[PDB]
Amino acid sequence: DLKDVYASKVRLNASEREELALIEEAYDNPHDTLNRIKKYLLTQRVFKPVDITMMENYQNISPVYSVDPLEKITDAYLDQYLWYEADQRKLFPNWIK
Amino acid sequence: QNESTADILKQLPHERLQAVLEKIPEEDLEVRRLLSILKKPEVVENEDVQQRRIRLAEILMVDEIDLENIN
Amino acid sequence: LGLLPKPEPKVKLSNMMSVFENDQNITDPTAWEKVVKDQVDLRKRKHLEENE
Amino acid sequence: ASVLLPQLRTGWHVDQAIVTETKRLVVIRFGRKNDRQCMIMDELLSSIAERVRNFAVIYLCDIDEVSDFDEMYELTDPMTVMFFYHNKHMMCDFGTGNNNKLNFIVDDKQEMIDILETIFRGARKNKGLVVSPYDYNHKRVS
Amino acid sequence: PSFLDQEPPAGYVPGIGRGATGFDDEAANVFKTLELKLAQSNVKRQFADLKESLAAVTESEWMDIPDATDFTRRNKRNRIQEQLNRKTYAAPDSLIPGNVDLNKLTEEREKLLQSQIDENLVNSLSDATLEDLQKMRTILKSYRKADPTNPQGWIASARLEEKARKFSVAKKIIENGCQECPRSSDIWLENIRLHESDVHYCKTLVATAI
Amino acid sequence: KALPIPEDQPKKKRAGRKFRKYKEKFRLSHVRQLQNRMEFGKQEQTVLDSYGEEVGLGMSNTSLQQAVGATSGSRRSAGNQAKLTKVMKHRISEANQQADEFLIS
Amino acid sequence: SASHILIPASDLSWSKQTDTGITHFRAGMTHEDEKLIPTIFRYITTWENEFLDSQRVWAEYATKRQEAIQQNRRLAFEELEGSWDRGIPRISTLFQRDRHTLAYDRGHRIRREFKQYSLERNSPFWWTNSHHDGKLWNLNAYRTDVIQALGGIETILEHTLFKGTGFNSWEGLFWEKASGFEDSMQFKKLTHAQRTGLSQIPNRRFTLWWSPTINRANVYVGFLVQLDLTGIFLHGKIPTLKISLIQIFRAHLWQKIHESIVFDICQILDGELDVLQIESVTKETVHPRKSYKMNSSAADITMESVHEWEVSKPSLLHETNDSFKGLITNKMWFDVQLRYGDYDSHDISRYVRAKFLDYTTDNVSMYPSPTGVMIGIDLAYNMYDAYGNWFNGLKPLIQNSMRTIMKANPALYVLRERIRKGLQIYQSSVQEPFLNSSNYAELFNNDIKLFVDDTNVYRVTVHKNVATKAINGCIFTLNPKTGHLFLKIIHTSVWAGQKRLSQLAKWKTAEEVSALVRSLPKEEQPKQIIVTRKAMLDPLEVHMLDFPNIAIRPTELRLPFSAAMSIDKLSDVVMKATEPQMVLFNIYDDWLDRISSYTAFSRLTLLLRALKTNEESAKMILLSDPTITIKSYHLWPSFTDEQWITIESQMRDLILTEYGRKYNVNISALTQTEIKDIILGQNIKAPSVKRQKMAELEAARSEKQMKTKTINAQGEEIVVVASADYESQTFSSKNEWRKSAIANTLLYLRLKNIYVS
RNA sequence: AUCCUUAUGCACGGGAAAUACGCAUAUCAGUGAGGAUUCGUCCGAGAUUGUGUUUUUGCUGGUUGAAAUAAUUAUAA
Repeated sequence: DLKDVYASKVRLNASEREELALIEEAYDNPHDTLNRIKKYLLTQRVFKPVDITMMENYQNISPVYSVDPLEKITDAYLDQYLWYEADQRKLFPNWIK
Repeated sequence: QNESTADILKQLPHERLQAVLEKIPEEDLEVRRLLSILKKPEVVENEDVQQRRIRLAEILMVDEIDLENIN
Repeated sequence: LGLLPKPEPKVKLSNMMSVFENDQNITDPTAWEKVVKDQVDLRKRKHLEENE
Repeated sequence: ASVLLPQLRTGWHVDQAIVTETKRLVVIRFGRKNDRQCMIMDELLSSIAERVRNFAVIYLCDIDEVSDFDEMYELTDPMTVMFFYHNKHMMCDFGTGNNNKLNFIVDDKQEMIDILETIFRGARKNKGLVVSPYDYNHKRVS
Repeated sequence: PSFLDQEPPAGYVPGIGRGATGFDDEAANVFKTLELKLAQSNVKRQFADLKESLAAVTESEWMDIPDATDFTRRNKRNRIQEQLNRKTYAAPDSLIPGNVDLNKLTEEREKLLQSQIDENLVNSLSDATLEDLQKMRTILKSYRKADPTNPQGWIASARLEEKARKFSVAKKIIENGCQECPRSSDIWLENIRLHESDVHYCKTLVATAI
Repeated sequence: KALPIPEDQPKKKRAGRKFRKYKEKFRLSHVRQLQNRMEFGKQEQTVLDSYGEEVGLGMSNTSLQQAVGATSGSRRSAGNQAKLTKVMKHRISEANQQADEFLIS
Repeated sequence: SASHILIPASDLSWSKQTDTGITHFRAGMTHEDEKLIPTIFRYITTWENEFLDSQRVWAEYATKRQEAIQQNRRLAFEELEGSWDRGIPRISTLFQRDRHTLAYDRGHRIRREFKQYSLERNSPFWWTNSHHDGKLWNLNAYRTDVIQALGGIETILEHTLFKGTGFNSWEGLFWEKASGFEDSMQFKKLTHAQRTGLSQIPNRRFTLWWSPTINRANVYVGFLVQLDLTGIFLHGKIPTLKISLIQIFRAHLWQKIHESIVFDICQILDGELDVLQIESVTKETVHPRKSYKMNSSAADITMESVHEWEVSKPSLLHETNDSFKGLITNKMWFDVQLRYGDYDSHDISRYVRAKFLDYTTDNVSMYPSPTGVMIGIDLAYNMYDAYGNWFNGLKPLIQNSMRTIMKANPALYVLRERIRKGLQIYQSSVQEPFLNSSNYAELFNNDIKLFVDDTNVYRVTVHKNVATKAINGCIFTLNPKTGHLFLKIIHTSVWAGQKRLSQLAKWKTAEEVSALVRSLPKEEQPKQIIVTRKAMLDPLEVHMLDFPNIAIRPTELRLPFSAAMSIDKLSDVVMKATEPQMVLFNIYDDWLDRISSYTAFSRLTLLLRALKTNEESAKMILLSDPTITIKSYHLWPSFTDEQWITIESQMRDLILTEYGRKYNVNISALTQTEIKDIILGQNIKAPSVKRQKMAELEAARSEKQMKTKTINAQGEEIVVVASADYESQTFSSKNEWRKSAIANTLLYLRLKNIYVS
């Protein structure tokens, strides 16, 4: 889901290369990455700032929240996990779309 | 020719130091004594005698003072 | 300024194939082998003569 | 403006200011200096001047005390921008139809730096006319 | 600033100075008189009276002003954003959207996961283009007509055009290849596999095959 | 800070394993060039990503390859492969050290 | 197209240039007969139909699934054909192989639907996923039906200048994408202005491609200016198209094309001579500005006759029933009138007709004879036509003449080539990079790869053509790094088919490579396979579709491996071998231990090049020394190190000896030419006679810093003008005093043999 | 005398990166810069500012439509 954005552009910038580098390191070392993920879920309550570009549709604008790609890994895995467990345990009733 | 190779070479900072290293004698008590009088650190963490001599040269280069000027 | 001789390329067993600056790299293959191996062993032997 | 940008007093300051600089690129402007259109170009050419200092240069020229160069370069206009390199008029190709001078305002600093860079390129390449990277056909064409 | 301070020496009529390139009286007065006869802010004021309230500031207070000191640090942040935007890069070769599959991906890297733990203890591609499939058909026509006796000749083109056409036309050229081949059983096995029937046709396939 | 004077320079040449790696991460690889090449007559092979459909593969895949639709790994350049920055390598080193600390505790 | 678009008969018609003649296919489309750009509405299926369709295909899929469970067989894709594309989701995404992991993916609709706040770039496909759902639209029919909607590919091309690129047909041609060049040059230190103006290239490529229909009198209806030093008329001004056209016509290419074609006709007429009954063929001295001066013209080639000629009425290069009794003329003149046409004026025949009549009849244009042929060529469309008075025997040989010129002309291929450089069009050739002297620098990346040589797979020996017998073949594939040699022994009986021997040798050889690489494990699996000859790249890829990860590189380097059958024992085991046998030789053993693999491959290449160039000598060096012995399992004549040095030096002296003695060139050359001589020479790359003459036409007059008197026509004026540059191309081949007078010396030889009936 | 531990310099070799490496008549900094935490406390070294280069720094090699054959004097009239 994080590489979905980077499969397109042939020319990556610095930040995109940092994120893709993190993701490739996550494929290379899942055990070290997953243990890095569980560590953040149990521990860190203090996080690095979020720089925000504005999504502009000309009808309405804002926001775009750009998170440090390191925390984006933990948020992505946590999201996938919460949706898998939630949809497995039927937390969301059928009427929620 | 203009800007002779000896003038540029002597103007070069390293070789200009190396010419001063040739003017300093190499002895333990005399090399050490010149540092003691010069008030610079007498011995550094770990140095060979030649390296202490190099520190002589460098200190005489930065301070713009020669051996005849010191003593 | 030209007081020192211009340095040659530093060959290795890996840089062996990729150095065309000196001759015979292909033209004289085993002689070239003796040049690169003799040059590497010459830098190593010079190192040992320095430590010694 | 009128702080960083030197204001050329008379036609002798204009002429001499053009002739002195071989290395840099002389950018002269002409405007009533009370007009909104030339005022915007001034307040742009202050920061643009600070950016293009190393190569180009900016000079304020009103038409009040100087009527001389009007008869020469055919200037009436709300405003005009003239370029000179090696004491030679630098012709700049926009989509306006006027290659000699540009009478139109540009709103982008990086853009103005781009066209100064461009006319500097053609200038060093000695070409009389250089093609501006942008068009400015439908923009102003005043 | 030098030429600015030099002042004009009377004047050079600068038009001819650097060689610039150009790329009765009573009557006039009368017609001017004819033209004449026929031709016939607040917040700034607040800035002005505040300018008058300025008068309490002495020149000794003027000589001292806290110049500059930009509190936004847009100089630093401008330098950092610039450093970030200077260069970019080229995307690696793993971003060509072949993607393989999450099967080879997951079952590939989960055995790497188990290895590390034990040490610590058609895809989305567009449809095949007709001209390309024509090149396929010609090439495989050649490799089939080379040796009709080769079973892998009709098997390779069998599966290979079988993916392209997907249909009983390719299945038929496979069958004719089975008519040319028969002494090899492999073409009959792949033949039966590329036919779909429970009994009717496939049992006959087995009959001829044996 | 004023921009540098817009003068063209030969920029010398260089070369070499050292500089071909560092320059290799920047230079478009051969498969990227083949992706930049698109066939005249036939519709080019196009991967539509879940993010967007705009991605073409150009001629990067061989004809036969394009018919089978298995794409390729082809030549895999490890030189232009994405790598971490220094700050990120250090931060991840801290993250893995601390992770092992929690594995011990 | 989302809108209603009608295509007028204005742009429909397409014309084709054939050797049999020029053909024109005209619209004639009125009222009931018309073409329309198809809107998407015809293609996108309505929702209600897609959902009813959906429940139908899911129901039938459930039934077919139940039946498959009944008979205990997995659902087949092609048995599930019919609808593979219908339903929401599509049954395709049930049979996608990642269905397991994607099935472990949930919350994806809200994730991507909610994703706009995480990312920046806007892709409004958020309402679905390609994985979970499918391709919810098939536009592949839109492209085909828009192509068919406009006149076919040929009609699409007529609006372009593709005809001028000079290709017989579109087969392997490819493009360089906008992001292709923009990303290619994007990497460099460049100012933002350099970035924008450097990104202004793609729409210049596009402007040039469609430039014939983009630049048109019917379109612009405005002031018409003629581009400087060229024959193009630019309707309106397109700043990109002007720079592109000047770039293509750089360095007086227009007048080089005119003078080149005229000189071609002269060189042909110097052979036409008495066959056409010519007195003299004289290329006139013409003002250089005449070529691109459209207002007035003059006779390019004056043609003087032995006797009076019978010329017919004005006609076309390809016609029938021409009665030449119409007129009589002593003198003849040819005129080459070049034009760059747009889509409306694309017809060359009508143009050359009307212009011929104009210049011949009226105004300033002067011709020495009232009867002549005006030849003309439309460069954009590469068309050619000749209109004028013809006499017996001329017309067919001028047809073959124009055919040969259009096929190959130096100046015309300079134009076509510069156009190809402008459009970034290139012929396919091979995707993978060739192996030349440059790439040979690294054959060792530590990436294992193989060398494949099929040359010897089919061998027949002949003694004294009295006896022709087949020999057991082989397939020669070696790995330099590991040193191993995989060599297959092909048995003569396999060739009993005796039909399509060349076509069979290649597929059968590729079979061995396939089964071989498949036999190798993942560790020794070669990442590249370099074929010596360029044929096998087509057969191999078929067998390489299995494992895509491995690249096939054809080499321009000519490898000695074809002569690898010259080694004594290696050739002995092949003849002694009977059936096909895959055999592993170790061709690096002694010096695999002593010296590096690259040096090993360079010296082995040396031995095999000397062995290929001279067999008897190279064998004489090996078996010359009695003291040395050839061990059984070593197979090479094991030497000491210095002895290897001397032997390899002598092999070098052998390659240079037989090379310089055969091709008779003294051996000094350079070190680089020495390398390329020992190994490759880039397949011995020599630019041909064409490439030489065209390299002359391309090159500018090196040093920019005679005079001829000419009469020229200004606007409504006639002025004598001094000219310059080159008008000096002259034919005068077999005619006048020079050639016959020089030919007179040989006349004493005609009396050595004297006979009468 | 042999062996071993730390640091430094010298270098053979093997790699990795240069989006990083620096500099400062600048400010502050173990007299605590800068961060973590289980809330008890723990780690202890640079941080701020400005600025140079940074799809690179110094040299080489090959290929190439980038380009680059001396002077002198002899007939019988």
